[PDB]
Amino acid sequence: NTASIAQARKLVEQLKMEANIDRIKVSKAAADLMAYCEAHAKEDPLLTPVPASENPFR
Amino acid sequence: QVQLQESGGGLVQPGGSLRLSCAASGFTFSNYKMNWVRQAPGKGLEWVSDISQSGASISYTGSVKGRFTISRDNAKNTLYLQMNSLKPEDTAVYYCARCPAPFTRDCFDVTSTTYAYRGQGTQVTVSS
Amino acid sequence: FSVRILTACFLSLLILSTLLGNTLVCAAVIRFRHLRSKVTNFFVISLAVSDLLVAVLVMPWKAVAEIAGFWPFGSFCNIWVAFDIMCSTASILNLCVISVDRYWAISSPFRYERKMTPKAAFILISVAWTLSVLISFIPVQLSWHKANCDSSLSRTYAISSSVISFYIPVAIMIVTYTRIYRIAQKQIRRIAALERAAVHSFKRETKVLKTLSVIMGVFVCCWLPFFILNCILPFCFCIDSNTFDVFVWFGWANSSLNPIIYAFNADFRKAFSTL
Amino acid sequence: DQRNEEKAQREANKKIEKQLQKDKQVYRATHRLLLLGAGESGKSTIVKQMRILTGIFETKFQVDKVNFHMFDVGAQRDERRKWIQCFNDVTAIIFVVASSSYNMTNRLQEALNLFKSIWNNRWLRTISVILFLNKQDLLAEKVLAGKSKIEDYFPEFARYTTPEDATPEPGEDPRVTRAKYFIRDEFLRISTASGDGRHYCYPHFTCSVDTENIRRVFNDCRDIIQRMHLRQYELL
Amino acid sequence: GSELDQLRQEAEQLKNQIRDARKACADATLSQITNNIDPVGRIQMRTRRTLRGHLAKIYAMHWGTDSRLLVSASQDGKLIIWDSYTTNKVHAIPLRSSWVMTCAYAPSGNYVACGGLDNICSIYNLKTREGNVRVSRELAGHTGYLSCCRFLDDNQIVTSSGDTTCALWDIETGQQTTTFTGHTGDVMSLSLAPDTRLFVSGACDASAKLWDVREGMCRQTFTGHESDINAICFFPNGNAFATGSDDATCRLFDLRADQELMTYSHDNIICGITSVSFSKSGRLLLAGYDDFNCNVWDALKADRAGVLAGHDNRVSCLGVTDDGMAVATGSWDSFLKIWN
Ligand SMILES: C[C@H]1c2cccc(CCC(C)(C)O)c2C[C@H](CO)N1C(=O)Cc1c(Cl)cccc1Cl
Ligand SMILES: CC(C)CCC[C@@H](C)[C@H]1CC[C@H]2[C@@H]3CC=C4C[C@@H](O)CC[C@]4(C)[C@H]3CC[C@]12C
Ligand SMILES: NCCc1ccc(O)c(O)c1
Repeated sequence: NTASIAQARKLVEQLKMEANIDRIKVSKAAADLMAYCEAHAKEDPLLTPVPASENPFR
Repeated sequence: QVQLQESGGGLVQPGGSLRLSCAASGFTFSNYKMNWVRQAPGKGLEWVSDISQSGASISYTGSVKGRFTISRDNAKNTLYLQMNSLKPEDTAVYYCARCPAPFTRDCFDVTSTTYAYRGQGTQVTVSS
Repeated sequence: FSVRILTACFLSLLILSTLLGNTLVCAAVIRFRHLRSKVTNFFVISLAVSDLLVAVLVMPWKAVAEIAGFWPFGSFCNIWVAFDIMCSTASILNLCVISVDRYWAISSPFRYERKMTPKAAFILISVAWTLSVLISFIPVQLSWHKANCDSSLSRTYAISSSVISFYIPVAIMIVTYTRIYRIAQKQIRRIAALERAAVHSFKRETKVLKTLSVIMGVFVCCWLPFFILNCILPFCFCIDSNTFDVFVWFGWANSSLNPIIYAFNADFRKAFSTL
Repeated sequence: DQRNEEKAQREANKKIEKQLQKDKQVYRATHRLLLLGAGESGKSTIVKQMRILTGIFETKFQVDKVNFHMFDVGAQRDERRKWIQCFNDVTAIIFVVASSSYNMTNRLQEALNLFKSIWNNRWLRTISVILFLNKQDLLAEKVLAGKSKIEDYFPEFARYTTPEDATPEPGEDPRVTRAKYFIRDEFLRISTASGDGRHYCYPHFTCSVDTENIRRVFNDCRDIIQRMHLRQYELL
Repeated sequence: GSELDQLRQEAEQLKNQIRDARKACADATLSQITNNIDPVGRIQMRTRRTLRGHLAKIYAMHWGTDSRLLVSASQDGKLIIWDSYTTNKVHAIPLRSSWVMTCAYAPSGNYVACGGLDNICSIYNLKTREGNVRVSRELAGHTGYLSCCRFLDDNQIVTSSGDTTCALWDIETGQQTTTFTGHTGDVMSLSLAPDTRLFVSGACDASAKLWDVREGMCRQTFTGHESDINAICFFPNGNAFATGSDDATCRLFDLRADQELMTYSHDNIICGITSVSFSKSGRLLLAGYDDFNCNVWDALKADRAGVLAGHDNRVSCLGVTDDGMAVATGSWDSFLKIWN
C-alpha cells in the first residue's frame, strides 16, 4: 500500500506545483497567439501559397 | 479529463445482488468501448465484462458469465455492472477500465496497474 | 449503316472498353505506387500494356476493315498481321506469366518472395514479350503467315505458332491455376477446419472455383474458340473466314476483360475510383 | 557546386539505393514475427525452442532457407496499446498462451482479451496470429488433478465437447482433449468472429511435444503468406 | 486516518481547484475571436518531393534546421536521411533494432536520434569523419518503448519512452541528467519549445504534461484530451502547443492558460492522430490522422484547410520545416510525401 501512498504523494505534489502558477486569461492567451500568428504569417510558405520561385520544393 | 468514479459496492452476502455506478465524465462515453475489470487481493487486474460503444457487443469473463450483467447508459454517461448471484471469489476492487481508442472493438485495459483510463476502484467484497 | 451498324457499334464499343480498361490500369500503376511497387503487379502491368497494344494497333485496323468491307493501309497488311499475332500471343503469355507467378506465390510463397524479385519479374515479362517477338515479328519478316489481305496462317506454322502462342501457355496455365485450386481448396479446408470448428465451408470453396472460372474460364471461353479455329481453318467441316472473324473478336474480347478480371482486386479498385 | 556536390550527392543516393535494394531482398525474404504472451505464459520456452536463441528482445531462425525475425517483448511495460502497433507490417503474431493457466488468475481470459485486442485491432487486423497453446504438458494432468478446472473460469465448457474434426493426442484422456480443444476454440471463437478474410488464427498445441516448434511456425507462416496471396488474388 | 484515501481526496480537491482556476481564466475561448481575422480557405498542398526509399512502414521522422535534410525511421532497421531539395538519400543508417519509433534531427545537423521497442536511444553521427554513419551514443536507461524524442543540442537530448517517464539524456557521457516522472500512461510524443528551455510531452493518459529541461520537474499538466496523445508540437510562439490523440480530436493547449484553447474536432473523421506539427506562423496545424489523410487544421478558425491525399496507410510521422517551407508526411506505406 506504501507504493500507492508514494504515488499519491507524487500526484498531490504535482497538483500543488501546478495550482500555484500564473494562469493568464484565455482571452489574452488567444490574443497573443493570434498576434504571433498574424505577425509570422508573412513568412509562412505553407499558410499563403508560395510560388515556385523561392520555394525549393515546387 | 478522463475520470471514472464507481459508486456502490461494499460488504454484502455471497449470492445476493450488487450494482456499481461508474461515472464516466470527460470524454464521449457513447463512443468508447467501456468495460469492467477487477483486482483481487493477491491477484492482478482481471477483465470482468465489456460492452460496445452503443450496447451491442456485450461480453463477460468466465468467472462472472451468467452471474454479472453489464449495461451502459449513454444518456447519463454511466457504466453499470449489475452483479447477481455473487460468489466468495468476487471479493475484489472492481475498476471501470475504458478502452483507450474510440470507435474500436479492441483495447488493452486488462494490463497491470497504473492504467490511464481506469476507474478509481470500488472494493466490492463479500462475506462467507 | 442499317444491318452492319450493329456489328459496327459492337466493334467500336469493344475497342473503347478495351482502351478504357487498359489505360485505367496503366494510369493506376504509373500514377500511384501501391500498384507498381509490388512484384506481383508487374505482370498485371505487362498484361495491361499488351492489351493497350492490341487495342491501339491491332483492333482499330481490324474493326475499321470489318465496318468498311475493304482493308485500309493495304501496303501495311503484313505489319498488321505481325502486330496482331504479337499482341495476341503477348496477351496469352502475360496471362500465362500471371498464372505462373500466382502459382509460385501460392505453392512456395517463401521461395516466391526470395526468388521472384522485381528483377526476376522483369526477366519473366521480357521472356514473355520476346516469345511474342519470335512468334510474330520473326515469322512475318520471313513471311510464315502465308501459303483484301486476310490473316491466313500457314498450316505448317499455324500448328507451330498457336501451339506455343496459346496451347503451350493454356496447357501450363491450366495446371498452375489447377494447382492453385488444389492448394487454395486445401487452405479453405484448413479454414473450415478452424472456422467451422469454432462455431461448433463450401460458401468460400465455391468462391475460388468462381474466381478461377473468371481468371481462367473466361480466358478459355474467349481465346480457345478462336484458337480452336486458328488450328483447323489453316488445315482446311470447318468454318469459313467470315464467321471466323467473330471468333477473332471473341479472342480480343478477353483483352477487354483482363482489366475487369485481373485488375479487379481491392488494391486495383482503390486507384480506379480516384482516377 | 553546380555539379560538384550535386552529382556527388546523386552518386551517394545511387549507392544508398543499391544498399537499400540489397537489404530489401533480405527484408522481404525474412518474415518478422511478434512473439508475445499473457505474462509468463511459456514464451521463454519458445525463445529457448527457436534457434537456441540484448536479452529477450529478438530471435532469428532460418528453416528451409527461410529466415525469420521473432521479436520478443519480455522487456517492455504492461500497457501494450502503442508498441504493438509497430507490428503492422509483421508477418505473424505468435501468441504463446499457457494452455494450463485458466485458473493460475484466469490467464486464458487475460490472453483472450489480449487475443481479442490483437485480432480486432485497427492495425493488427491484417496480420494472422500463430496461437501457441503452450504449457500443454501441464494441461495433460491439470484437469484430472482437480487443482484447475475449466467451468470455474469458463462456463461454456459444460456446453462443449471434443470436436469431430479434432486430432487428439494418442494416450490422452478425452477430458484433456475436450479441455485442450476448448481453449483452442475459445481463441478461435473470437478469431473467426472477425470475418474479414485477411487473417486467420493458427492454433497449435505447444509444449506438449519437444519437436521443432519453428517447424510449426514455418508451416503456419507458409500458409500465412499462402492465404495472404490467396486473398490477394481473391482465391480465398 | 486512511492516508491512501486521504491523499486521494486531497488530489481530487486539488484537481477541482485547478479546473476552477482554468475555467476562471476561460471566460472566452479561441473560437470566440474568430470574427476578427480572415480565414485561410481550403488550400490543397501537393506532393512536391516523393521519398520512396524505405522498406518497412515509416513510423518516425524529423526535419533539419536547414529545412533540406530530413531523417525518417522505419521498422526495416534503416534510418534514411533524405535530402528534400533534390530527392536524395544522404545516408542510410543500419539500425541495431528493426522496430524503431522515434526520430530526431540535431539542431546543427551533425547528430540524429533513433529508438523504439528496444528501449535504447541510438544516437548516430552524421558529419563524422569516419565516412559512413555509425552509432555515437547508446542511451539505454529506459524500461519502455522509446516512442519519440527531440534534439536540444549535440550534447543533451530528451526522450519520451513507454515506461511512463521522459528523460533528458546527455550525448557526452550517456546518462539521464534528469528524469521527467509523473506520466501515468506511457509517453507517446514530446515537443521542444523554440526557446529550448522547457518541453511538453503527450502521453497515453490524455495528459500532455509540461516539463522544464532546466529544473527537471513537471511545470504544468494539460488534461484536456480523452485518449492516448500520440502526437504533440509546440506552437511557434513557444507559449502554446497542440496535441494529437486517439480520440480523433486535436487540442491547442497554452502554457500561460494551463488548459485547452481550441478543439480541432470533426465528425467526419473518427480515427486517432499520431502526427501533429505547426507551420512557420502556427496558423496551420498539420495533423496526420489515421484515415491515411492529413488534415491541415486552422489553429484559429476551427476547420481543416484541406486534407492531404497520397498516403494510403496510417501516417505516424509528420513534420514542418523550421522555416515553414514544406511539410514532410510519412505514413505506414514506406513513403514520405513532402507537401507545400
Ligand atoms: C516459373 C517457371 C516458368 C513457368 C511457366 C512459364 C515460364 C516461361 C514463360 C512462358 C512463356 C512459358 O509462360 C516459366 C519460366 C521461369 C523461368 O525460367 N520458370 C522456371 O522454373 C525457371 C527456374 C527458375 Cl526462375 C529458378 C530456378 C530453376 C528454374 Cl528451372
Ligand atoms: C514494341 C513492341 C515489341 C512491344 C514492346 C513492349 C513494351 C510495350 C513493354 C516491354 C517491357 C515493358 C516495361 C517492363 C517494366 C516496366 C517497369 C514498370 O515499373 C513500369 C512499366 C515498364 C517500364 C514496362 C513498360 C512497357 C514495356 C516497355
Ligand atoms: N488475332 C489472333 C491471331 C493470332 C493470335 C495468336 C497466335 O498465336 C496466332 O498464331 C494468331
